Amino acid sequence: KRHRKVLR
Amino acid sequence: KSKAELQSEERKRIDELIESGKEEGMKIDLIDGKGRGVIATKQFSRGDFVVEYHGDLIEITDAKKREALYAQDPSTGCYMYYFQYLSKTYCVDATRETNRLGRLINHSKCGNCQTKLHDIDGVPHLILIASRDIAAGEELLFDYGDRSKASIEAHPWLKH
Ligand SMILES: Nc1ncnc2c1ncn2[C@@H]1O[C@H](CSCC[C@H](N)C(=O)O)[C@@H](O)[C@H]1O
Repeated sequence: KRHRKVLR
Repeated sequence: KSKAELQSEERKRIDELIESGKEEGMKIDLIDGKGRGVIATKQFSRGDFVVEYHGDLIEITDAKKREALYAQDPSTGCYMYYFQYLSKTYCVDATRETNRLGRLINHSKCGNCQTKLHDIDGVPHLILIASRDIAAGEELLFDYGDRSKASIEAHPWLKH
């Protein structure tokens, strides 16, 4: 139910 | 100027914006379907520093601890920004409400800002750089980078 932010 | 000179000058400019925490040329607005967003109040040029993604810099043990807690309170949103630095996982946890703007920027895979890792003396910072000229009045947007099926099922706006 939660998303992240991820560096790409 | 040489490449080394221009790079050195850029580094100095960026270090100084990170120090001041100055967040000029932006304001908060409500954007249909997204909640709050951040809009430009001036034109930004390609390559400009926009804002730091500012929050609590933490390592993995604490990040995992906090995730497990946040999942229990659904009024808590999703403000954790993971990255790798020197073979370790770090996270800028911007969950706490502050006056800082980076944490309010919405998602697009075709946005106008690009997140970069900027190291000052071995301390990593996440910064947003304009990926193209940004018009006055337009919403700042960057790619959140979560492509996972579990996330997109629940947050289909991640898909675009
Ligand atoms: N493209 C998009 N479409 C719909 N909602 C979005 C979006 N990008 C970001 N969001 C929303 O913003 C959250 C990330 S925090 C970004 C600031 C937030 N809009 C706020 O008002 O506090 C997401 O979990 C989602 O609720």
